[PDB]
Amino acid sequence: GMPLLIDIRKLTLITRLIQDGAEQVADSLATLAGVDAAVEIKSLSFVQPEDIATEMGGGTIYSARVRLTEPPYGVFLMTFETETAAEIAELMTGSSVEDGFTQLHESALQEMCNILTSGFIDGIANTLNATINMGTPTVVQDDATEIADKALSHVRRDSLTIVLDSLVDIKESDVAFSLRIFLIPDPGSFVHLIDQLDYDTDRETHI
Amino acid sequence: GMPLLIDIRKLTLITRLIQDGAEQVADSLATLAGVDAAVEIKSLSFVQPEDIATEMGGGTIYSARVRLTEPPYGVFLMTFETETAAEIAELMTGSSVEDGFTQLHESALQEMCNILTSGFIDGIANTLNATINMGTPTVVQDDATEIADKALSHVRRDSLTIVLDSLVDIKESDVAFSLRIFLIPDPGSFVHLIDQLDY
Ligand SMILES: [Ca+2]
Ligand SMILES: [Ca+2]
Ligand SMILES: [Ca+2]
Repeated sequence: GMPLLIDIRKLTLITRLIQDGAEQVADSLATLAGVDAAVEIKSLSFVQPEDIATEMGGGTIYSARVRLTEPPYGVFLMTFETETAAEIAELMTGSSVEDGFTQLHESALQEMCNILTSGFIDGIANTLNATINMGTPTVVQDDATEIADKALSHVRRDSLTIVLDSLVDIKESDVAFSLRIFLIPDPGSFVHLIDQLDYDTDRETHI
Repeated sequence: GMPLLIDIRKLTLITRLIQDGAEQVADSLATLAGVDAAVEIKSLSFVQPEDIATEMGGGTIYSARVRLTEPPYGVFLMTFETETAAEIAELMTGSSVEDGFTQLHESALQEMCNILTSGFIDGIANTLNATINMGTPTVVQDDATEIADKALSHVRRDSLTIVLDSLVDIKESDVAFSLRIFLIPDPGSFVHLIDQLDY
């Protein structure tokens, strides 16, 4: 394949979709996890897929990847560092990680990734009035290089990568989660998706 | 209207250009102000010109703006809080604003806005091999609505606004300025320059 050219004025829709994703993340956190939070998500940068290792942080990173099996295809990678992993695990289990991460804790990390990821993708799907099916998440806990190596398996190298920084700020609490999200859609399918939203939005001038 | 087309893959060049802006701000702060700082881009977003007031936040804020009369044309607007303006003035003059934000402080802020603005614009311009002829930025303290209405005069409602959150973090110091930057290039002019760009 699909064409890769887009009108530059339509890039505002990327920002609109990201905010729609953040709003649904907040809604999912309340519905599924009983967590009441402000969720701020912002585009940090646009990078090439192979550059993602340098964008993650420097120790042991937790990551969950899903493949999109409907437009815009490609992959979606959620990552976070140890401080955030601890906050998630403690909040979602009512137990301390002081003595090491138990299975209750690791399972909470995986499920929290599923709530955050499906919330974000569902937000976008809602705005587009279309489903965006997601594959089974694959979890990798390791250094950046290894995460990137696994995450870029079967991914078009000339894709645009959108790097998002997200803060999940729990209300009436000092708990916060810091996440770094990598959107790696097929670039042609992504162009077409943005064009579709632009068409639907232009048509509101017919109402 | 003619389509103004960008290769979706070259959005990476927008990130790179903004980083060249940041780097030049940091070098110019050292050369022209004797201030040693890291200039970091916290976010890079896309909004319609009509929505910039909402990205500014409420009450009275400070703004530095300039309109280019050369390619890529358009408008550069920087907004920051009253408190940030005081921190800039104090860093530059070495005197607190607790006895007033004086004319000295105003001059020092102007000089800082001069450095930040030209640093950013010229960093981007050098990479794009564009030379830019422009006035010193107009610095004003006012409500976001007034600032937005002034910056948006002679700007097309369908242009792309690139909004950046930047942090100027002074080395060996806990002083840091949060600045929000709005770039509203002439979109025609901007797509032509991106289409010709490779590193
Ligand atoms: Ca809180
Ligand atoms: Ca349109
Ligand atoms: Ca510092």
